[PDB]
Amino acid sequence: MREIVHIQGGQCGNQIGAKFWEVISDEHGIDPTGTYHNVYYNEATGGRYVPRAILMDLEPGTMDSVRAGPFGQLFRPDNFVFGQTGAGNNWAKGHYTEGAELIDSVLDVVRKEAEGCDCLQGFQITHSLGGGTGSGMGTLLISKVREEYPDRIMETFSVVPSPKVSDTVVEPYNATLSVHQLVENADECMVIDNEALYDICFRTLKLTTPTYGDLNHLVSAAMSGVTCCLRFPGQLNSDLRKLAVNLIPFPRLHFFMIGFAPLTSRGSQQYRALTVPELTQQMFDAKNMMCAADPRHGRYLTASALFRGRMSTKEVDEQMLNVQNKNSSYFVEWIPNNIKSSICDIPPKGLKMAVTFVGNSTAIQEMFKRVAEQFTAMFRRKAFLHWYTGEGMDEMEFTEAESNMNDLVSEYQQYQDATA
Amino acid sequence: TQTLELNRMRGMLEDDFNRKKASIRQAVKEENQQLDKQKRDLEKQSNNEKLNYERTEIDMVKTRGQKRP
Ligand SMILES: Nc1nc2c(ncn2[C@@H]2O[C@H](COP(=O)(O)OP(=O)(O)O)[C@@H](O)[C@H]2O)c(=O)[nH]1
Repeated sequence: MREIVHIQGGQCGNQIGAKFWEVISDEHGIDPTGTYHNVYYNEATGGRYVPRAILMDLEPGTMDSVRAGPFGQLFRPDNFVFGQTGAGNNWAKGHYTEGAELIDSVLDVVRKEAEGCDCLQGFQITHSLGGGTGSGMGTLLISKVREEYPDRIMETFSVVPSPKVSDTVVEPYNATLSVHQLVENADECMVIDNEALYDICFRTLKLTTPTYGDLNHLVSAAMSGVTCCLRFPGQLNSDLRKLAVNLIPFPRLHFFMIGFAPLTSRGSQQYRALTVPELTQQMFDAKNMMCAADPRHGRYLTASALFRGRMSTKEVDEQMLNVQNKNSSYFVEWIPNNIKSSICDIPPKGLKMAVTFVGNSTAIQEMFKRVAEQFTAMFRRKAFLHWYTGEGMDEMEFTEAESNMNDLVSEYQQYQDATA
Repeated sequence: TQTLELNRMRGMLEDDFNRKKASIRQAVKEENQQLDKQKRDLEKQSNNEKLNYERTEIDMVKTRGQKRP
């Protein structure tokens, strides 16, 4: 009932997915051999629990890298459909040539996983906005499935270009080519940036030696906590659609920031208490979120908070009221009770409380400002274009894509000010 | 009591990880100390060998007196 298909893509998507299945396993008590010592997994004759997923990438090396780590035996040997030539970070490579020759079988196996369920509530994507493979094949698969299943919902946990340094110097082009098709056929664009996770694992945890394993573990905890109030009992349950209405007021302004709580180092863990006050303070903490945009420099159209643990509710409601009546300026006022709460009955393994915060704010419009700026700069000089036209794609598209981006921010800032 | 049982877990694991890394670094320092002896000794051998060879050459040259038939 209310299942979730696990579509992957790109090496980042594959790593984050491996870590996410690791977390779901050691929460649902599934040891990496695939036993127990329907929302996600699938029963398998012989007493196994094969996780319902699919992994796509133009390199079969990520195959062996993800099967090498523990909890790799969970993934069935059949879902690993991988391309050969590799896209080399070229949007057209992963969206026009290699796309139109493997995405066929991708859709075939996705449908096979789909009909096998009874109520496929929503999708789930793990990929990137930079790489050709990830961005390209991901947006193409999303367009295809949203033409396939117009009733279901969409969600993409996408990593975006960090502001300070960039991973692949053509990040703006692939980013805008992914956002020009994502903004139309996607409902929950959970944006993440590597710099925010860096600052989190350093400042708020004193961990001096962060590795991509730990960062992926943090984003895993976020993704899990997103829906954990569904597959568990709770004094007030929600799902992946009550969020959508409590989160998006419009067909476009649906790009969410993400935050998790609680997180503290070895030192400061002995002192600090643990009650709804502290969880709230870490929740609305500026740096605690996983977005390279301090939300204090904008407002929130809305925000939801899915708690976890058997705790009170008057504390929840009165602290929502307090954080809304004290930080009212940083909230927007043309909407009443612009926050939403939800409560479950199981905290994560090892604590007694948890918070997963999701925010439909107007502070990422700054991120889109910087992306459009980079695009205009690297475009007026036609920089790195003969890769994007030597593979059956005209510059025209590119231009209009940026136009669309403009309209996007042209909305956000607008609703920041308008009142009644 | 549970949170103390867990904080001691974190502390022990970290104070083992750091000692392990420091041990790795000390092993690398020892490996470089060892590598230094090769360039300390091959050069000494080549120097002594050049000394012997060039001394023998000087001897063989100087060992040319007169014939007097
Ligand atoms: N937080 C996180 N980001 C990653 C990871 N691996 C890759 N990324 C990002 O993935 C981006 C590249 O996109 P990708 O599609 O994976 O490259 P491609 O395989 O060559 O197409 C880069 O900006 C990387 O920073 C990871 O393990 N953790």
